[PDB]
Amino acid sequence: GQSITKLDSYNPDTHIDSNSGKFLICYKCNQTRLGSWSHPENSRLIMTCDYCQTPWHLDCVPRASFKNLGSKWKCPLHSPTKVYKKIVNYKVWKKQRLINKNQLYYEPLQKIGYQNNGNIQIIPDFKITQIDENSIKYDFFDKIYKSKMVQKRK
Amino acid sequence: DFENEDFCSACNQSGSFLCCDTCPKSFHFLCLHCNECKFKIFINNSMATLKKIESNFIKQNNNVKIFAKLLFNIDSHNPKQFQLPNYIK
Amino acid sequence: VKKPHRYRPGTVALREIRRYQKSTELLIRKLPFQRLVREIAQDFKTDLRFQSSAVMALQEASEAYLVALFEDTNLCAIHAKRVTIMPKDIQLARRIRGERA
Amino acid sequence: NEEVTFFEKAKRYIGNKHLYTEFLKILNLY
Amino acid sequence: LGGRCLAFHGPLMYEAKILKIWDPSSKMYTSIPEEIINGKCFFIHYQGWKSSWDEWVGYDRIRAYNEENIAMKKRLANEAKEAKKSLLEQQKKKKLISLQIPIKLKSVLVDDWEYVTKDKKICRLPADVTVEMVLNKYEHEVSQELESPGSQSQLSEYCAGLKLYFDKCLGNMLLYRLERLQYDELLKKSSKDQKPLVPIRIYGAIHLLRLISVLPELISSTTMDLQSCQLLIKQTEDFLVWLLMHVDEYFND
Ligand SMILES: [Zn+2]
Ligand SMILES: [Zn+2]
Repeated sequence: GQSITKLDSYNPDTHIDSNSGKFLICYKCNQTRLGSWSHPENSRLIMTCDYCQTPWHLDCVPRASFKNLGSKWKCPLHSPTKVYKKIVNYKVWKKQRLINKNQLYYEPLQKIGYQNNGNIQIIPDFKITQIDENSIKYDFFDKIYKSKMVQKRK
Repeated sequence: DFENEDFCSACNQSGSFLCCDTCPKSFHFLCLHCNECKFKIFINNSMATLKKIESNFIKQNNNVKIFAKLLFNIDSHNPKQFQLPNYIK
Repeated sequence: VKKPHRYRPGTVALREIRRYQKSTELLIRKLPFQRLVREIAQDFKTDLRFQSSAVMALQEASEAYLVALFEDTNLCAIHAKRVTIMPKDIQLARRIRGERA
Repeated sequence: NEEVTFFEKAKRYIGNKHLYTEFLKILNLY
Repeated sequence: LGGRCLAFHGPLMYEAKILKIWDPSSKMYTSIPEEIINGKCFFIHYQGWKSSWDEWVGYDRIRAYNEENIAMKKRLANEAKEAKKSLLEQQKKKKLISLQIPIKLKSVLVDDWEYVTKDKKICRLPADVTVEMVLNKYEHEVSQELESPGSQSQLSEYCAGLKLYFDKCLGNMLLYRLERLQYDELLKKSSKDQKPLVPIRIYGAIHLLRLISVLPELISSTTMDLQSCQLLIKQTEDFLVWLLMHVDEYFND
């Protein structure tokens, strides 16, 4: 009933938030399922992401087992690192590796343009650009709108 | 005892001008320690403080982000006479 | 800008000497010694049971013997103008006692 | 109207601010 | 709560673990000197030390456990040991970018310079068409076709920055030798009226063109990235085009 053996018994009902004692709620179903010791079949396995401690149901992010080994599990809720693109034109995009605090954050003047590669440091020569919040809104807004007008052009 | 310049540093014309006590530069009453030397005394010749104030004011005025540093430059640099485009020279 | 209060080496050792010569409780942990006793006995007869009193008697005898041996060892270490006991000290103590050949 | 409501609804449904920042990063890749 | 942090004591850092976090608003601690009781302070147990040294510390004396603060702690230790070595040595010693502009506007401004310096003329006092009016019209009509919030935000920021430029640089480097006396009269009138001088509402589009002409050096004297330089240069050229379409309305005498 212990280890990878969180698949053999209702014994690991302690998928309750350890630090707070509250219930680890999965991001998709938005509920925690544990049933009872008299109805262990109603419990649904839950796991916490290794990177950001967001709980997920194994049945919500389709999975067959807890990792417990190999690499650190990552939610489907994090941003990609490799962004393989086909336009074959298999152009690769990788997020620059984290640099020692050599690291630079040169402040924008914001608004449209300012084409960063993909690197960003959200703010209220491997220069991590500092895009704040509203710039993203406007950039997506005009991307999708000017693309729709381009489609109109076609 | 640096001798102050006999021509205004802003228009390069001779006349009645006020002389800066920390540099030879002198300025006409109509062209206005100088602003540059005032800012120097404020910064105490510390480039780190200069950069920290730079970031601070760039931050506070988010509406004129595109020209923040040049706004700085106006308030730190002494006036000089206007020139037509020197594309020739 | 403060430094913690580190006792000079040899101070806490003396405090421990006083504490453990003042007391009488057994110094070896009971379960590990019981497991050792059973493992050693396994080589003379299998499926042996031990009265808890038997294991306690063995532990008392062993601890007393080891304490006496360490007293003799310390005496030899001091005899060599040392303060640290070394395996050669234990060997000499046992050899003089007549235990080791 | 709808645009000036989408990100405000998202900042609610996604809750945790860190998840929202990751959402904005994913959006900025696009 | 319970996280690692670096705390001030003297000129040196020390790793510590937070045991209690104090919330002055609710008057409670999650598990005090008056000078920090008002603000959010923290009870910390220092790494490598006994419990007797646990203390409450405010935000001033604490720093997050990150690479930057660790490096700064190492620098503090290094400078401290260097200072101690220097003091010991002293005691021992005691013991013994380009921009493109249309040539029609070049002719306009050359004619202006002839008028001012050679013909001894000056711009009329507050102009029938002010720079603020010109910029407002430019913004209003340039983007009137449709709504593109991002591009319109760019244009609005540009126009506001140009207004600030006029109001910060007229008296600085947008005036001739002869215009200085008129500027003095204007500022004396403002002082008598107790109203600050605002060039945009008084001076004309010719001075705005002067500002565009002198822009490239200022732009070259910035920290702005290359892309920002290209962006505002493109918008400056678009403004040049739009005002050239209106050259006669603002520059014909
Ligand atoms: Zn995650
Ligand atoms: Zn779920």
